[PDB]
Amino acid sequence: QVRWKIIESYEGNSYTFIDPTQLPYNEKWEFPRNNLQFGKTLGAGAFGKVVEATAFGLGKEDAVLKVAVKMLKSTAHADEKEALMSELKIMSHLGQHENIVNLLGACTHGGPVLVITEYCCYGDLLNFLRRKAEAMLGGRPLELRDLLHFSSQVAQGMAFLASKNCIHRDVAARNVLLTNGHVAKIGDFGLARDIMNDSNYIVKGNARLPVKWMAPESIFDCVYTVQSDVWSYGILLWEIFSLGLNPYPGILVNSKFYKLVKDGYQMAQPAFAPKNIYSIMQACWALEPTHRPTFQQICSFLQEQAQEDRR
Ligand SMILES: Cc1cccc(CN(C)c2ncnc3[nH]c(-c4ccc(CO)cc4)cc23)c1
Repeated sequence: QVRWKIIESYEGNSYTFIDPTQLPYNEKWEFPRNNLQFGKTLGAGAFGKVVEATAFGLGKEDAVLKVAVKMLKSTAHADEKEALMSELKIMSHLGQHENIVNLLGACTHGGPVLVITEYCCYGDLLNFLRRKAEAMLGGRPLELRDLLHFSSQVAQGMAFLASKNCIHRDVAARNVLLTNGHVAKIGDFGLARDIMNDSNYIVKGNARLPVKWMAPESIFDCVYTVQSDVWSYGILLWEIFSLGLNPYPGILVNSKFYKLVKDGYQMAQPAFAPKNIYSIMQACWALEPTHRPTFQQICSFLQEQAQEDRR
């Protein structure tokens, strides 16, 4: 599936004390439903939708501020309701981070469940990159430092998720939002996503899966770990440094594609990727999951590349 999920892991430095999806919910997040006014839809899919809203008296500082609200369609089945409560429980457990779309509140009584999160004013990274690529063909252009920042910001978010044993399962430039200062943030964006009508999501029987982004062990063996997410981050880095090309350009998803990937096929270096950045992608794409870098290793290598650019 493409929802965030806490996994049980002791390998290395992580320690699972509790799975927050196993327990009911923390009523500290409750917020008055009548103190939201809804605006336009930011996105929608099969069972859910996200709308921008103003929240009146949210948090200790009693601020008025613009937020995003996630909710199910009235047509949603119980399993969809459960999945939303699960996401709320995970987000209540993770704690805040600058590169996550943070939870701010929920409304879980007196009507349908609303999940209130930070609002990101610049929209998705992929469309941002594609507009900056388009501009080159006919304001200010991107620089290497901007692409390094985006890469670092996402890797810091992912390093945070990894430290809490949270797997993402849909890492892709389309699932990165940009907020004030064009800082990147990640979140579980499944509800905003029209997955059933998106050709990037391939039928795999029960499921619709972002196969071009997925580790071989995820595709073949239904294994889903942090190191699976590392593979996907490599695909994302390719998207960033290509200014938003579609992965595996012109290659159809089918049996030849699965065999390519299993046999060690890797996308070519993007035009705007330095060799050192391509080396991150190649490492993320190690066929053996244990030979891939950790998100912390990625973060600390990217921080060196950033210093070099600054010099
Ligand atoms: C990844 C993705 C893609 C589409 C919709 C969403 C909705 N969500 C969860 C959001 N969650 C939080 N903040 C948000 N800000 C926006 C947003 C979308 C477009 C634009 C116009 O450029 C601006 C903002 C979507 C959003 C998320």
